[PDB]
Amino acid sequence: PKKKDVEFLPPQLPNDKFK
Amino acid sequence: MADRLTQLQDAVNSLADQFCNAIGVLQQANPTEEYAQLFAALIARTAKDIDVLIDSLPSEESTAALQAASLYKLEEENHEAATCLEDVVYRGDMLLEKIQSALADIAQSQLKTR
Amino acid sequence: MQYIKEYTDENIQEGLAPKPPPPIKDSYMMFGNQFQCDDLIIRPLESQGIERLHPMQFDHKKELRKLNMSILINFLDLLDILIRSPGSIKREEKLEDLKLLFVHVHHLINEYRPHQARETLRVMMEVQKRQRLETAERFQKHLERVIEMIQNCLASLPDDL
Amino acid sequence: RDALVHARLPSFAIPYAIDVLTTGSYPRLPTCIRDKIIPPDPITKIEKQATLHQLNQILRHRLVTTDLPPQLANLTVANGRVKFRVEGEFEATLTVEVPWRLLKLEILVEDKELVHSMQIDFIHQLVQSRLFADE
Amino acid sequence: QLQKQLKEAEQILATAVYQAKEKLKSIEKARKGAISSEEIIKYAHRISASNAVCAPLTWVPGDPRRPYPTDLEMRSGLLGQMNN
Amino acid sequence: DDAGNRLRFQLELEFVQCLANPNYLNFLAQRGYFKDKAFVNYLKYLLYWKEPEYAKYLKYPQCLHMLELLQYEHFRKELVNAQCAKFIDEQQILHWQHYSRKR
Amino acid sequence: MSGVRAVRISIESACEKQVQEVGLDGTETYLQPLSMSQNLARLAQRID
Amino acid sequence: KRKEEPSSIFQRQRVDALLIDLRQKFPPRFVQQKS
Repeated sequence: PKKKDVEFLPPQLPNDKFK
Repeated sequence: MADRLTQLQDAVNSLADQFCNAIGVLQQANPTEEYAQLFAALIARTAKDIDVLIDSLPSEESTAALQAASLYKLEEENHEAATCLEDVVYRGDMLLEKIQSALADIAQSQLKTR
Repeated sequence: MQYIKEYTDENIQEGLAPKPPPPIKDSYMMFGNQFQCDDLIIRPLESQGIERLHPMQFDHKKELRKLNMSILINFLDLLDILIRSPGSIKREEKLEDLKLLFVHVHHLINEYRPHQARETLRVMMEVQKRQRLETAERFQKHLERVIEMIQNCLASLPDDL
Repeated sequence: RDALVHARLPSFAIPYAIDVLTTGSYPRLPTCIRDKIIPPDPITKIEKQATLHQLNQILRHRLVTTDLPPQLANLTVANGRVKFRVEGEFEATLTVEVPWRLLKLEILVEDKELVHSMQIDFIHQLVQSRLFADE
Repeated sequence: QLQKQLKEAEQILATAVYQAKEKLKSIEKARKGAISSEEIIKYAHRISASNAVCAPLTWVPGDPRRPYPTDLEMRSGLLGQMNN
Repeated sequence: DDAGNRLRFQLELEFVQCLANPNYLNFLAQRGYFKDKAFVNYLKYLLYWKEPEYAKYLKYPQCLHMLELLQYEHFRKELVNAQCAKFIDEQQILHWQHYSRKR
Repeated sequence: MSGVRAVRISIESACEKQVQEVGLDGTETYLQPLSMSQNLARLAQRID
Repeated sequence: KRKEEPSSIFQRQRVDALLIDLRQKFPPRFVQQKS
């Protein structure tokens, strides 16, 4: 029993490149 | 097992039980009959132990020197049998390794040729 | 706390502080509950140290007869003390002598039991080794028969095909 | 009935005697205290290298048994692991009725403009499903 | 046919290799540590009479055995009271 | 001649058997039993009391087993609590029936 | 004694079925099921 | 020594859009068996 959902958000690659 | 130690411990326990029963009866009917039956059983056990130590059980003579030699001969025979089995096992392991190598070669050839 | 401060710290170092090779422990020591001195009996024989009653045979029947004779003597002494006068203390002496004789007989029995126990252990080990050798020989014969059958099947299949 | 210790037979204790004869430890007791609550290395310190032969044998047996896919000139099997495929950007994987491990390599690319990060594990998770589907 | 033969031969060889490894380990253990049974039996007879080493034949409710050697060695002996 | 044939039995067996008994298990993480660097190594370097060279006076068990497994800094970290040591002692006390079912 | 017949026998203790499963006041048993098939592959180490 | 540095790219980030094309062709199979 690892997960009972559908996940795509955890990656969430940030930008932190505001000019 | 069948050793003298078993009969010795049995006789010692019987003697201790007889001494305890005598001590209990000396400072005191189903009880009299039970004590008589216990004494008769202890006497029969002691007689059987004496008969075994006289005829069946080995006395202080006839030591285990011949038994030690027989045990050493059996250990040497078992070691020789184990060595032969290990040689046969090495032969079989080499044969199995060669068979596995041939099988893998055949599989790779069939894969590359397909 | 409660612990050795000087001795425990003096030997806590490298080099010669470690223990040397264990030599033959045949001198004064305090290992466990004994003095680390082998070949030392705990009780004497029946003919040395106390009155000599049990013979050199030390047979089970002989020990039983000696115990019965000692019990009969103790009973006679007790009857004489109870009937005539309590000024006789031979009963306690006879009981102590019987107890010492029984202790000597038990010590001799325990001393003789070591050889018999070693012989029984050796016979059991030989039987176990013979059973293991028989099982290994059966396994090797089965492996050889399987190899022979595999070879026969390979010869029969490739020829008829 | 109170000082018959001199008439008590000698206790043998064959098990404890045979244990204390040569095994200078406490094997005849519950030894799961410091073991079940600690990750000690039981075996296969460096001897595990010998198991590579049997691993490769099992891999070759499974390959011969299972219907292999198209060649693509990228099929290979050697020690350590089984190189699945190397054509183009194909990755390799192998195990370690029978389990099937993965995640030994990854995809490859060119014409940089660094490459994508390890977010590929998603597909690997699906691969894990494909490892457990066994179709 | 080759797979069946290889599986049978591999099972047989694994059993034989286990047996041979057991025999070799037993031989190595016998060659590494081995002494005469005389002293061992003497120590067993000297320490098995009383309740000094472990639980003797006189076992009763609440065995006085413990994970340590004994209790009299530390109450009055010089092993647990070397300095006091 | 004290380091040669006078300390291998006076302060080697007695001190090890005293510091390795389960009675003073929780009474040894203060003076140094296995946490100190020069303690466990010195104990391991003095394990010549249970090898095949001292098989004539084998009466006190758990001599080398402590320095082998307990002093390895693994069992010394845990099992120092009151409930865990008591549970271990209770589980080991039940193994005192090796003379009844030895067949 | 004093030079009795000695025998250089091998020390082979009993290793058939020891007390592996923890028991509670008797009525215990062994726990070794001889899982050699799984134990052949049990060194789950790191690939890289 | 590298557990917080997330190397962003955002040039080929289009790959994530392609990510939602595999489970649609074939989805993973739930196991519920953590052997």
